[PDB]
Amino acid sequence: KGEELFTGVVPILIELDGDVNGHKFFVRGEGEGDATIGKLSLKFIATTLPVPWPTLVTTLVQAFSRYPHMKRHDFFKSAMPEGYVQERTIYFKDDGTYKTRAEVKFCGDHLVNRIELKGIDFKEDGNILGHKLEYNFNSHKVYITADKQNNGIKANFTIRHNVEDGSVQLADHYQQNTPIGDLPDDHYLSTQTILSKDLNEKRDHMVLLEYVTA
Amino acid sequence: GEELFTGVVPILIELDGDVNGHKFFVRGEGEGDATIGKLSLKFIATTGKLPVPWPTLVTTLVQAFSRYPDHMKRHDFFKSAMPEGYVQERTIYFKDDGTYKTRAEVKFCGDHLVNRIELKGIDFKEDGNILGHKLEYNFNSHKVYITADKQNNGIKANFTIRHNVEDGSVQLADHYQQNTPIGDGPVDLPDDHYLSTQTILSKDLNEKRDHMVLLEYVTAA
Ligand code: NI
Repeated sequence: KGEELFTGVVPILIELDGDVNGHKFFVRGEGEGDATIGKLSLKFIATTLPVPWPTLVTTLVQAFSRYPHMKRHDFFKSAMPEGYVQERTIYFKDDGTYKTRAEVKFCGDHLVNRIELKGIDFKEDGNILGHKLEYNFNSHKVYITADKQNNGIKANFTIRHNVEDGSVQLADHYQQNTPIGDLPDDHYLSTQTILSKDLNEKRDHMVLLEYVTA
Repeated sequence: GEELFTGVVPILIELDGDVNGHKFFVRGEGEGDATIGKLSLKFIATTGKLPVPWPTLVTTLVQAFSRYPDHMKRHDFFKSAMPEGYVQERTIYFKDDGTYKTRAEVKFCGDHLVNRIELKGIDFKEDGNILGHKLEYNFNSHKVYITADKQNNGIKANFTIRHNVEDGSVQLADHYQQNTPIGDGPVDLPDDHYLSTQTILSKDLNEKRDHMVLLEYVTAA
């Protein structure tokens, strides 16, 4: 109950109302998802960035990860279509932190993820505000655990952003997800993500390809 | 239900349509402000290219965003139906051409207001104004006449859209509308009033896909 909504391809819409150190911004994303194979394809675009796109990549539909014998362990699919609240605190080392609250749910043929991001204490002209991050993304494993207290899931992981000079900028993620309406065992999502661009696009944008499997 | 439009709320529209067999899908997204009567939307055909001119889909693609003056607040059938929502049904007769049949469910889905629509266009003449794409990319000013429908605890609407044609004439589209609430509606059925509609159609320069961007102001009277 909830698996049938991901029988094949589903249209996605992402919305992010964000500000970092005061500089408000807005990003919209559209595209499609196929939970059956674990593929995502999206075209993000800043309609208002004071911040590099890759720091926004984790926070921008985990429901689409390919779960193999683990179908009921899928908190993300089973909370559908009521949805879940995903809350995160992202601390970037020796630099600022983002706070995000997002509501992921279904709305017609569409699956939607509403985000409000607020970023604070960022060093001016550090790796993030000085834009020293490479326009790319690496592969990571996120560890999902069960949370009996609020009938949901906790997650812990660290993102390794590659920096233009050759060093690395770490981003500690702390995550909590709880359902909107009406527990899975310790498992992992391994993520692979490509960031690119479209040739004839003068607007600020991100082209995103993801493969995530449980 | 008024409290749901205290300020700006995000909108999503879903349109599944086929005209004379030609299937399409339009998704729209944007923002609405009932306090000023403003709508700002960017629609997009995800099925590729529309077999139909954009202006003919404009009345079909959220009247809950129309600005009622304070003294008519209880007369706003659309807002009082929230968040349960209402069903909107229309029959559109185009003079010298086909007819649209539409059914939509307008309701809330989280912080969002969503308009889910399924349209069927039929008996449209090959080489007419519509399938022949002779319609100007713009939109005129109209008044929709709303009456109370005691029969189904809802409202009827009557109006005609005046479509400008590329060569210099106008193409008429008689609209027939009936709205019924999903839950408890308004505490009273509204008296005869009209919405004055004003609409701008434009394009985004950077967008190579088939799209339209819409700006609307609707106020009651
Ligand atoms: Ni359909």
